[PDB]
Amino acid sequence: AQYYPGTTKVAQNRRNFCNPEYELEKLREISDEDVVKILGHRAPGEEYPSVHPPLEEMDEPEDAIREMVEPIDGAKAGDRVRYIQFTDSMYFAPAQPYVRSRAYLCRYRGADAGTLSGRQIIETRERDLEKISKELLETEFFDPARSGVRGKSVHGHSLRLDEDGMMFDMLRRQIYNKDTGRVEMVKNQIGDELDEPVDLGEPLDEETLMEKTTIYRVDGEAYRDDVEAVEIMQRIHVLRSQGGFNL
Amino acid sequence: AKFEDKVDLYDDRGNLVEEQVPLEALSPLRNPAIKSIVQGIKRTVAVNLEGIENALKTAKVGGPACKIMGRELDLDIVGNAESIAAAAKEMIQVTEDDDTNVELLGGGKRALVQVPSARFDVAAEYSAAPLVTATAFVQAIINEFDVSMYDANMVKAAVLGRYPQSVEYMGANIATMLDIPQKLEGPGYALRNIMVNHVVAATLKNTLQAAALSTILEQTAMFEMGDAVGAFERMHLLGLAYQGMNADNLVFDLVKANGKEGTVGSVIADLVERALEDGVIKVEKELTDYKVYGTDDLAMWNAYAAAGLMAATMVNQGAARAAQGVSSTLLYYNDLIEFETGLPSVDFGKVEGTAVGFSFFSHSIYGGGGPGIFNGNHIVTRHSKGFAIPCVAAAMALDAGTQMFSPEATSGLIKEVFSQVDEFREPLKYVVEAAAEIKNEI
Amino acid sequence: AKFEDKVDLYDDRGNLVEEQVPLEALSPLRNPAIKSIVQGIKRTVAVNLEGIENALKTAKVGGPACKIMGRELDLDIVGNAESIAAAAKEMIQVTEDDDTNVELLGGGKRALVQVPSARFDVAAEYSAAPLVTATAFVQAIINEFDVSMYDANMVKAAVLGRYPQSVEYMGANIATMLDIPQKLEGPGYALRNIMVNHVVAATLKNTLQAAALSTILEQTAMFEMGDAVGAFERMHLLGLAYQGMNADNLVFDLVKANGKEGTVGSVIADLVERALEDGVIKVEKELTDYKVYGTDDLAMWNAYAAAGLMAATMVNQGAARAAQGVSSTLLYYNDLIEFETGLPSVDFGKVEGTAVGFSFFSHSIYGGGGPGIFNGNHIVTRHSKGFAIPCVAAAMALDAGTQMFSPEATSGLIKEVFSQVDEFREPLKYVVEAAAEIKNEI
Amino acid sequence: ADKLFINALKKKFEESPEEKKTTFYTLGGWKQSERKTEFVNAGKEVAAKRGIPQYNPDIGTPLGQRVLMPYQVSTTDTYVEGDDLHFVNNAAMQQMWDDIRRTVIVGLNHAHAVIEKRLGKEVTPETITHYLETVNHAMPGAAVVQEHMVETHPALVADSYVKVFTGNDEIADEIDPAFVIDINKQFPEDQAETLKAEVGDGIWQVVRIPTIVSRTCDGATTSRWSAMQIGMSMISAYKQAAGEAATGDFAYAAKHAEVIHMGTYLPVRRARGENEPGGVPFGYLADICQSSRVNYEDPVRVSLDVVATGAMLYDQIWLGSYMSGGVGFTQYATAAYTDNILDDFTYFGKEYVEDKYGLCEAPNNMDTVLDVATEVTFYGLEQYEEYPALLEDQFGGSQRAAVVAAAAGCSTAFATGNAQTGLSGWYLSMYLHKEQHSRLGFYGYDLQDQCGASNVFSIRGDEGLPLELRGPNYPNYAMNVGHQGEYAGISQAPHAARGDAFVFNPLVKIAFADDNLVFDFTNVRGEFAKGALREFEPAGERALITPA
Ligand code: F43
Ligand SMILES: C[C@@H](OP(=O)(O)O)[C@H](NC(=O)CCCCCCS)C(=O)O
Ligand SMILES: C[C@@H](OP(=O)(O)O)[C@H](NC(=O)CCCCCCS)C(=O)O
Ligand SMILES: O=S(=O)(O)CCS
Ligand SMILES: [Cl-]
Ligand SMILES: [Cl-]
Ligand SMILES: [Mg+2]
Ligand SMILES: [Mg+2]
Ligand SMILES: [Mg+2]
Ligand SMILES: [Mg+2]
Ligand SMILES: [Mg+2]
Ligand SMILES: [Mg+2]
Ligand SMILES: [Mg+2]
Ligand SMILES: [Mg+2]
Ligand SMILES: [Mg+2]
Ligand SMILES: [Mg+2]
Ligand SMILES: [Mg+2]
Ligand SMILES: [Mg+2]
Ligand SMILES: [Mg+2]
Ligand code: NA
Ligand code: NA
Ligand code: NA
Ligand code: NA
Ligand code: NA
Ligand code: NA
Ligand code: NA
Repeated sequence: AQYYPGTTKVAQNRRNFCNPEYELEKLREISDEDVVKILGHRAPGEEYPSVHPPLEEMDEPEDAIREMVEPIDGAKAGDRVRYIQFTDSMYFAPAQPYVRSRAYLCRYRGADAGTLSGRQIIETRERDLEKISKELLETEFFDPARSGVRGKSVHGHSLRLDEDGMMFDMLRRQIYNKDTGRVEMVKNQIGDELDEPVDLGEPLDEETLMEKTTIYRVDGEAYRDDVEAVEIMQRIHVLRSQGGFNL
Repeated sequence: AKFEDKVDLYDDRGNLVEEQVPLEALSPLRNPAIKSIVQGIKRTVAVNLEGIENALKTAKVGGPACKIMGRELDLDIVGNAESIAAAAKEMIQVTEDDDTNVELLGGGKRALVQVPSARFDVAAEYSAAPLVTATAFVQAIINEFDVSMYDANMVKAAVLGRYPQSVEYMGANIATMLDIPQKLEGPGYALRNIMVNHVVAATLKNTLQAAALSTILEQTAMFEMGDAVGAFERMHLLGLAYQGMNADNLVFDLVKANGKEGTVGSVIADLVERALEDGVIKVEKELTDYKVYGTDDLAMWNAYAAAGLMAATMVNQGAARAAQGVSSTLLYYNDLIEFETGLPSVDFGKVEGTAVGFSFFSHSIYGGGGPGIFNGNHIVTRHSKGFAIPCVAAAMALDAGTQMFSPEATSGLIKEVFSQVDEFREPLKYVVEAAAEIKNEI
Repeated sequence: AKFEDKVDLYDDRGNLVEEQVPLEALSPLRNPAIKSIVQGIKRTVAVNLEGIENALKTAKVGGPACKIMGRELDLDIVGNAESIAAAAKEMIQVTEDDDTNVELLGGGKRALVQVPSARFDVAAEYSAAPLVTATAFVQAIINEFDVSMYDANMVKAAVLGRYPQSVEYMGANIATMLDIPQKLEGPGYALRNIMVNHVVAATLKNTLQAAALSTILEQTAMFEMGDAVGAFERMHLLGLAYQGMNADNLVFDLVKANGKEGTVGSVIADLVERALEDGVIKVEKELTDYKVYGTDDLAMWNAYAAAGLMAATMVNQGAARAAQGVSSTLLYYNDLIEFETGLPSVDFGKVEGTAVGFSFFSHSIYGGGGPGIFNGNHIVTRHSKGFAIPCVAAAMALDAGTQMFSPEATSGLIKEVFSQVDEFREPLKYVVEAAAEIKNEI
Repeated sequence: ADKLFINALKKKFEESPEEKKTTFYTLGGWKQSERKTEFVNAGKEVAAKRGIPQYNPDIGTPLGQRVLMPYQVSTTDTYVEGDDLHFVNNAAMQQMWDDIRRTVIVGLNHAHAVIEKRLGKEVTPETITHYLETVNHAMPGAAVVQEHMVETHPALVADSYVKVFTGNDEIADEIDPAFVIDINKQFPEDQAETLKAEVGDGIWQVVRIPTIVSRTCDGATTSRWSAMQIGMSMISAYKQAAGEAATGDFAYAAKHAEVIHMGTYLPVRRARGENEPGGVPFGYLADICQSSRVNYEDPVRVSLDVVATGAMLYDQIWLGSYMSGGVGFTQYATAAYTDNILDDFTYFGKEYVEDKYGLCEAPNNMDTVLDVATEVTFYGLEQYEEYPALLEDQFGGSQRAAVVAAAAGCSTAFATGNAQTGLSGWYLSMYLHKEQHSRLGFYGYDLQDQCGASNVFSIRGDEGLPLELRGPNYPNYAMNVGHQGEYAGISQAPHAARGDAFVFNPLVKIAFADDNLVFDFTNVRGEFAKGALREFEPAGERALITPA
């Protein structure tokens, strides 16, 4: 697959996020328990709640599509569908809203992805969500200063940074320590205080943010200068326009 | 035939049925099984005799939580269902042994009614079905128990509800797949105002059958609306064939190849490869490490892309066994395929746009609901001209129980009655058989 | 053989055509000419090519007083009408041998269009007629002149108006006898939403043909609504026969006997005498110098009384050559006959009630208008189940020019196109002939 | 020199607008705001009076971790907190809607024909003036024929009246000028000539029913109320029987044959009668706005006054209350009429067009769309990138999408003189913006945006329509914020650049050229400011009939 046109670093980064053969750079290690804590859907050690019986216990209709499409493990078990939601600063966060949804539907099975300006969400069966969430938090999808895990009160993608280079958070879920240079998650994604905070690593430096970002800006790489990417968007506009008129 | 195209027809198990059938053998205008399905849905009514009985015995008539103290009537309707149904059939039929059907179900608790075709041949629309059925049953119940002039108005309220004070049959104990003509978003929309859950109920959650029924209804409405006339007719017919009827086994084969481990993205890659292999698209221009594809047949590209869209829904929502992400598949299949190819997505962006609003109105406070409550007449999902709703039906058929407003919740009476009709339950079978029968008349 | 009744059928000059016709040979469910008339009304559209051309040249599109400066397009549409109409027909038709009709009128200024029956056989309702016609003509105009992509939207606005921003085709230059399904007062009402002026236009002001067309439409709607099912079927059939089809020459003979010098009251006296002579009514009781009449056949009494009502309208409004008093005749014929006899008036008081409101809403500030703007779907005149509106059509046929909102004012496009259709213009002839042809199949 | 939005950004924040960092969390939350403090205090008072908790700052999340900003009303020097621009809190905005809702236009042409032809009586400028005296007594709710009638209190209904207009100057001059909308006074000479020629010898009434009635009732009341009192005044002034067959002709004329509603009725899912916001087409909204007759040498000002009119009505009142409700959609709309932001972007585009093509001189084609809409989109997006204060101001992607595309689409229409290529430019802007920032609006923002390119030039039944004829009931447009008012602006744009007197309906244009309206349609943004300052006096209040 070729994914996306363009000859900038932004364009190549957009292609790399979508390409399942591109190995996402892992930047930090997070424990399984700490992912569960950040998610906030169940306590560590708590059994997964169910919304319906295991598929093996139900009489499914005779259906070639069911036979050919392997359910994800959390579907087999009857897990709830739960979410993880991220906000990405327009000041050079590595991932950005449509990049995430495009990449999620290339990389992950059984995924409900939603894109908005200030928030981007994936919903899937709980156990599978945990595994995806680990990758979303450990890799270059996430910077702890320029990205935030937020299930509500998402404001900040478009705001000025604070003095430490941290994005605004109305609920201050991610705290930078000036003495240590590291960020800790002190609340889960919906804003309830954690027992014990989760280390999220150091923020990426400016040069690394610029290498990794998928937003076009005048002070990085401008979209208007990525003429091959612009050309394709204009092509799509023209072809859609002509098609609606006559085919 | 107006068009040169031929398609190979397959069944819901991916087996070849008939080779090289003219495309127009699948047209709503020509295919006798599509005609039977449409005329059948116009004329079929589900009657809830148990519901009528309970309404009367409690005086709970005329809408949610309504009751008229002192008006109770203790009538053994279900115990006398055979007599009442026979009496109603005498009034519903035009002549003896015509195509009127009245069939009891559930030990007399329900009845399937099919009002004779002759009534619709001299009608403007389809409301004769509920109205003729309702009055026949009202009259049959009054006559069975010799209900007095003073009390008979309660029987009317128990059957048809608060009509005509309400515009709708509010609180009625009869149901149809269609809804009243006043609720159309535009002229020509009646076959669109059929809930997704009703289609999934009638087809017993068989994914391919649900997708077929939905596509037949949607694309048939596109003829009634005038959308499939002139310049656009072939696009509509190719979409019916490839997205809804598994033409050339393309949907089925894309699911087969991507079902074990695939994603929306892997289905896109396979569809683009197949479109190239078949000569539907070709490289037009090379940019830097990027090929720009072109086509000399946009309607056929659209049909191939639409098959892929159905397959991507079946792979993504099938893997979850959860319907909600259909809104996301309908959006990102289209968004991703445009940037993959440089060609327009399904319905020239209108599926993508439908999916943006559908996503919003299935994940927000403002309206909408779960996938199953949508339909082609819904303001959220009317915009694509038949290429979005059939995927929603496939997704709902695949849901293993994640929805509150499921077909079990919204569509039980429809399920019990409408699933009895073979052409409603297994439309892919009958439409394919009819297309093969008429293939040399086209 | 559901009913034993037979009637003698006459023409519009009072000559016997067929004796001893079973009543059910005139039923909308059985009579092939009623079927043809209803299917014809569903499928026929008037196209104002001159209007489209003038709207385009001036950019006056989208409703009263509307104009878009800078959007004018000067196209020789009327001058190229034959080519445009032929191109439209190719899109409208299903096959070359079907029942599509496209006929130019007025030197190309107008077209008669009858969309093929096969489209309606797979439609829920009737809006395929305007919508298929409109898009075929839009596309044919665009193709005739190679109108650009940038300008073609003006052609669409000139043909179909402000739709879909407006629910109706606001400002359209096409017309039908039927109106959009959203405007129905109730399910089953579509054949009632046909303006009286449109019926009088189509029948060229022939009084008995106008009465017949109106009665056929109104009584056919009564079947669609379920009103003519079970207990009330014979009453509706007898009303169609005696009020609208001049059965037994009763309307005609009452008119003949009262036309030179008669009044509503003299018509009543003759009808009561005739009902007594025929054994429809008989003296039940004697009060003080006053005979109370009874009957063993209320439906037949109602049919006799309805024939009298029609004749009273023709005598009273015919003598004035002025339609406004039809509201008064419909009221006081019924009020007077109840106090003359002791029996209920036509439709058991529902004609009288309709007439009270119709009189008010044709002589007051609050709404309504002249007689010609009413119809069976109008809130004022929906109440009688087919027994009032045919009299209004007779009265407007007899009007010599007293009305501001005449058929010339409201229905000129309808007049030019729909009066060309023999079965719309002279329906009595065709229904009588078809009844005779099927008399031995009943 | 400075971009037009710089003064507003300097008022909002301590930092220069270019600065990238700021301080949060130490502003006191809601306590930083005079208005939120007013609300906290009022909530305590309300809850105590009624015995039910109400407004409480401690419920949910704590507002004011960032600066709670003032907004400049564009083209004014008025700065207010955004709560003063909520329609509930702004009497000017409520009166703007009431003045539209309570208006209908009703011909006298059919009526005069009934009098002459059916009654056999004369119509002259003297009989018309007599009729107009009569209807100005009757229209507010007072009697002319029957004994023992009870009537509305004149002071409660002081805002209801009837005026007339006609293209015939000599006839207009013969009717008492109290009753006439004088086209030659209200419009500049070339516009007056166009409007008079459109009306010709037609005579039209502009009827305004009482605001108190419109508020008690609905928009579908307006044409009924109008017709009743027209009917009574025709009886009185022309000596009919008071209720004869001819009376019905006047009814049908006034209610159906010669009425112009402001809005058409809506389908069942969003059921509403006439004269509700969703029925008002974009071209009518542009014509209701009176900027065209006062600001005609500045097409940007005309177009953006239309956008202000429509963003408030369509997003705040219509989508944000009739179709939803609650806190609603104030700032989705204020983005289009505050801080001089849309103004900067649209002036840029106008200048680009003027210099490259000349207004109205570009080819009406896709090449022009691609050129102008792309250039203007890139300019607007660059401003958010160069001025971090601008980005924090218009913090929601939807707001930014609407503002940038409105400039792009208006500028394209300035070039082509055609609204349909302006609309194409709006959709192209969306696509470019989405790819540039990898985001656009809210979850459902681009439903119409993705259907958009294909539906601009479609001719299909429920797809094809000139933009002027579209409105909030065009299917793709029926649900979502950040489009409708902007489309009214794009409808206005080519007409403003051309110097046309109206966009879609000349009768509607003349009907709002009336100094007896309560709201001043010549200066919509000024009026919004007046209402924000609690300085606007609406009609419809009940003070006279309630205790002191
Ligand atoms: C709960 C939802 C989902 C839903 O259906 N509607 C919400 C909430 C709703 C509520 C919020 C009121 C409250 O806080 O109680 C109201 C005011 C509608 C109402 N019920 O009155 C609203 N949104 Ni929302 N909503 C808005 C917006 C937005 C932007 C905010 C992005 C940001 O970075 O701050 C995002 C969508 C996006 O990302 O593009 C958004 C989301 C959401 N919007 C998320 C909550 C986001 C969060 O958790 O913080 N709105 C805007 O982008 C600007 C205008 C603004 C609206 C109020 C106004 O117009 O003044 C408001 C309009
Ligand atoms: C979708 C539909 O809701 P339902 O699905 O019918 O509940 C519709 N609401 C809306 O379109 C809401 C529009 C305003 C709020 C969202 C603005 S982006 C309505 O209430 O008629
Ligand atoms: C008849 C109808 O008017 P139209 O014939 O449609 O103009 C209808 N009015 C009314 O029913 C008026 C009722 C109130 C005044 C009379 C009270 S007796 C209405 O406006 O919809
Ligand atoms: O978050 S959502 O886009 O659903 C609503 C925005 S107000
Ligand atoms: Cl084609
Ligand atoms: Cl009988
Ligand atoms: Mg690990
Ligand atoms: Mg730890
Ligand atoms: Mg593959
Ligand atoms: Mg069976
Ligand atoms: Mg010529
Ligand atoms: Mg022929
Ligand atoms: Mg061309
Ligand atoms: Mg006599
Ligand atoms: Mg400073
Ligand atoms: Mg600083
Ligand atoms: Mg005169
Ligand atoms: Mg004055
Ligand atoms: Mg004076
Ligand atoms: Na049968
Ligand atoms: Na053959
Ligand atoms: Na400052
Ligand atoms: Na700078
Ligand atoms: Na709070
Ligand atoms: Na609704
Ligand atoms: Na007071």
